[PDB]
Amino acid sequence: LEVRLLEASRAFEVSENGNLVVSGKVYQWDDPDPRLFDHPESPTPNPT
Amino acid sequence: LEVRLLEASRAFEVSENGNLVVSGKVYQWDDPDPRLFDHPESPTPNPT
Repeated sequence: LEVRLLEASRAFEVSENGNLVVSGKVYQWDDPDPRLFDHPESPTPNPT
Repeated sequence: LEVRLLEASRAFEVSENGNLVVSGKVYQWDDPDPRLFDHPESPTPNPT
């Protein structure tokens, strides 16, 4: 599996045998926010 | 100028000191046909 990164555009591409398999965008997280990982409000407040 | 290619995605970029400059898609023309380059009929005759 071959991985190529385009630093300028923050894009990546995984390829096998010259065939595209995965694509998207990846970049370093500049300022992590612990608030992000706080557990969200439960859809059902009280399963009980 | 630095140019990187992703044959799998047929995408390219041109970066300048780590700054994106140009982007898009480029690939070899599989089946050229001269009929594409025939001059389209002019909307205005312009006879004079």
